[PDB]
Amino acid sequence: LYTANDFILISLPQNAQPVTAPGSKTDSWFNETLIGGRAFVSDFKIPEFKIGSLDTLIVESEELSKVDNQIGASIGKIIEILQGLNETSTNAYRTLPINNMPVPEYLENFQWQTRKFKLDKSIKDLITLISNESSQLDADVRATYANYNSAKTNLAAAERKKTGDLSVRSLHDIVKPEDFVLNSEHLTTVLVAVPKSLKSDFEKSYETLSKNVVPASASVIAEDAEYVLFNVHLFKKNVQEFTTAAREKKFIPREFNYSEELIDQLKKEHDSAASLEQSLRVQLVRLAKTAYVDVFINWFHIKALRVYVESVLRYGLPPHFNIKIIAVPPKNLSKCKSELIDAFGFLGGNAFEYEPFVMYIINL
Amino acid sequence: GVYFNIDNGFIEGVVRGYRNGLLSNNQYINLTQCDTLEDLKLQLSSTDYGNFLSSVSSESLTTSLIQEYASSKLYHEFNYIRDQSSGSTRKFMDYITYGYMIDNVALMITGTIHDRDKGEILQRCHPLGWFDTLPTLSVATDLESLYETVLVDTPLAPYFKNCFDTAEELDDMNIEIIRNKLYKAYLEDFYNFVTEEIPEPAKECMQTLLGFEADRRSINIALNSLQSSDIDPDLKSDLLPNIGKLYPLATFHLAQAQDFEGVRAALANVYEYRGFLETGNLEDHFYQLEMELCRDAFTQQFAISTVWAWMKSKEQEVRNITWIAECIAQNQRERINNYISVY
Amino acid sequence: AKQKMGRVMQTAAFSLAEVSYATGENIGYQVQESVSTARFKVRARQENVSGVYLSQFESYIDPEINDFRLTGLGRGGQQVQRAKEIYSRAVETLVELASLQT
Amino acid sequence: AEKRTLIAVIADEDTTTGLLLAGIGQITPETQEKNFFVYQEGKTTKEEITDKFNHFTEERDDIAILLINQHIAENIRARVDSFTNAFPAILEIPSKDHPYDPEKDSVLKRVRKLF
Repeated sequence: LYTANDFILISLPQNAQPVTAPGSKTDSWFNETLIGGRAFVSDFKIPEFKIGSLDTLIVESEELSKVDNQIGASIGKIIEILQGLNETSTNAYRTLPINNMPVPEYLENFQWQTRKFKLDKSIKDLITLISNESSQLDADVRATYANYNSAKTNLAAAERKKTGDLSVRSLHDIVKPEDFVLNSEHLTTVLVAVPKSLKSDFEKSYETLSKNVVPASASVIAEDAEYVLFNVHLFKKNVQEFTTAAREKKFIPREFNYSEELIDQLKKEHDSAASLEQSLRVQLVRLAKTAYVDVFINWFHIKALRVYVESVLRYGLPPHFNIKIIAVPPKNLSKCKSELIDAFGFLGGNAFEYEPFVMYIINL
Repeated sequence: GVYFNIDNGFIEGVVRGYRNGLLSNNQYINLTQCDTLEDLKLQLSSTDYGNFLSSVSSESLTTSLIQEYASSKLYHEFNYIRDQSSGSTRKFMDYITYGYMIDNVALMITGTIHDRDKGEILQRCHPLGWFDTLPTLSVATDLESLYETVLVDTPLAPYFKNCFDTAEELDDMNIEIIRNKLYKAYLEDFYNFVTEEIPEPAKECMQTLLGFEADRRSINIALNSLQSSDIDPDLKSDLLPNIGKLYPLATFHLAQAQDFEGVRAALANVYEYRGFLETGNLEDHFYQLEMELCRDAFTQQFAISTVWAWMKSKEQEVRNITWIAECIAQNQRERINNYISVY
Repeated sequence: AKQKMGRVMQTAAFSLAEVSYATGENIGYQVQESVSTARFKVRARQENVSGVYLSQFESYIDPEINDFRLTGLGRGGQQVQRAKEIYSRAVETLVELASLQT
Repeated sequence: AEKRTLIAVIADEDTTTGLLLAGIGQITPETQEKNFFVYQEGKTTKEEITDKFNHFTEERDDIAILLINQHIAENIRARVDSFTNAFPAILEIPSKDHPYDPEKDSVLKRVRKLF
């Protein structure tokens, strides 16, 4: 497997013969150098239709480099989002197969620049189309991130509702009866409090509210963990007196409407929160994974286009360049880079930052 | 910390008693569900604040009045504690006061570059950073006259002599350079004073917390300077706080950074700050870390750092009250849960 | 537009209050003293609504100024963006009001 | 006319003036003037507010709007007088710290009268 192994793509003119191992056939010399690095590679190229001017070619190359950077950033963001959703199980990258094949198997072929991508237009048009597709994929990823944020907010609201028995925001914790069911106009006959200390203090507060606040009535108690709590009976003709007694009792009152409409609204909110969380964690996750695979394919195609553009700029026309696959061992990246630097017997315009090879791009 | 109670035992006791008055998470939840600002005042009166705000009418109540009155109570408490402090503890609280005297003097040089008005600035100058000669410093019309008014007879002397020349601050912008560099010098001097004249564990729970203050200042400088290319990196290096976990290794890369991505690369470099700026806004995470460090400052018993922990905890507690008051008065209750409570 | 004006202005005011909470201090005086040049301008150009040469206002958002954009924390920049959107909405409302009067 | 940034006269709340300045504001370099006219409630004279309104809408000549931040409640007569012309200034009453009810708005009053 070795899915974590890095990838460095390269290309060279057909007449090339590297000076690292003089006298060896180009494919044979590459393989021996690859064998020197214990590596492997295969041809992967598509003849583009770009015949634009040198200035047009340079502008297209700059735009392609920018688009490749953007596509790589989008792919990394999608991979990070998937890993957050516990999708990147084996590894943060290359774990998810693409086009019903693992990452190296997909890299073992580059015929994707056909049909669905072969616009047969200039390189600028294909680059713009790929950029638009990448932007659409990024928009889908952003929508998935927004759904995940909404799911997180819903989960936080649910946790706040179920934070604890004391100061509980979940009206379902209180029974439907003894909760102002069929409340009278002049007497609500219900109140909720969560006093501190023992329940005896709550009874005294109820005893304090038992006079001049509401006619004597009984209501159930609540646990509220160690802090005391109890449903209370409060009148509406003297609702101000009951509220004042609750405030002055230092019992941290938390009374609220326990009508059927409130219970239905709370149940609907909980159901919507659960549904949104499940949707974002399953359907949005699968859509994001598919979009990440598509974005990886598109980024590979864009990298191929950029490599072709560079091979038309660095190396000279007519197009006869031969590309090589990016496969390399996980720990042989430095040795492969050194070997490529030694073999780069061309492009002397640099000092006697960009690689002096005809094409050199490291991925993942 | 056996010797700590010879001079600061009563002060420590009073500060801890004040800490017992900090709004718990249940108190914040109760304040959150307040229908209107007047109901918020009514529910707040049940707390240690009590009838502090009853002196004003209900219709006159506003979020600015909420902040003014609660911060006035905070400042009364701090002034009482400082007045009942002695020796190195008084110097430590004096240092705290200089922390805001920096801002007051920086505000005062504004309105002296352009001497349009006075007096109203003194009214706006919050009292936590007050000094006796500030009214005298107000009358100085010329910027240079105010410079020697603050170069001597004020505790601002070492910072001004440290990195400023009398004609230099005319060109420098007050916010971008003048106040930030003064905070810089303040932080090195305060960290040095702590390393010299403090007892353990107040030692450690000051270096860590002042290092966090320096780190937040550095992060704000790095993430604000990118929008203004006029600040060259070498001055930025002269502007970074020189203290904290970032220094030495990170602050250099933050100074040399020229974009958000570079600051991200140089910022997620250290542990406590991965994902710290990636998600959400800086202010909320910075305040959360500040509350975490303050809570720890309260885990210690015989440490003078409880004064600083109480100051910052009570300031962020009034900030949370004002945030809730705004979310209620503006009816923006959808983001009322941005308050940070660690009690 | 006027009934939504209260909502949009109070949202902008809440953004300003968030900026103040982040910065701690009242940045109002600093912002007032830091004004140097107009970053937001009204483009007074004439229209032809139903044959009448009504004049409306368009927004000249000039990012090059950024006079007050480099002061304070990033909450300052966020509040600047929010207030810029609110000011664009208010400029649209003012152009509509001028058209109504004419 | 001369395209100018929107004026800012805020006497009912200086926070609105601060937010408007944070958006954008201009100060005349040579004349040392400034579009901002932030006034503290209960501190700026009503005559002073009317003088500022005259100096902005009636004295200064340009193409710009002029916000009032609901401070025109005391200066309603001056606001109505200045509303007789749409140029060189166009009045507006943004919601300040005190909410701006449409009832007190001169433009809304005219619209309701013409309804």
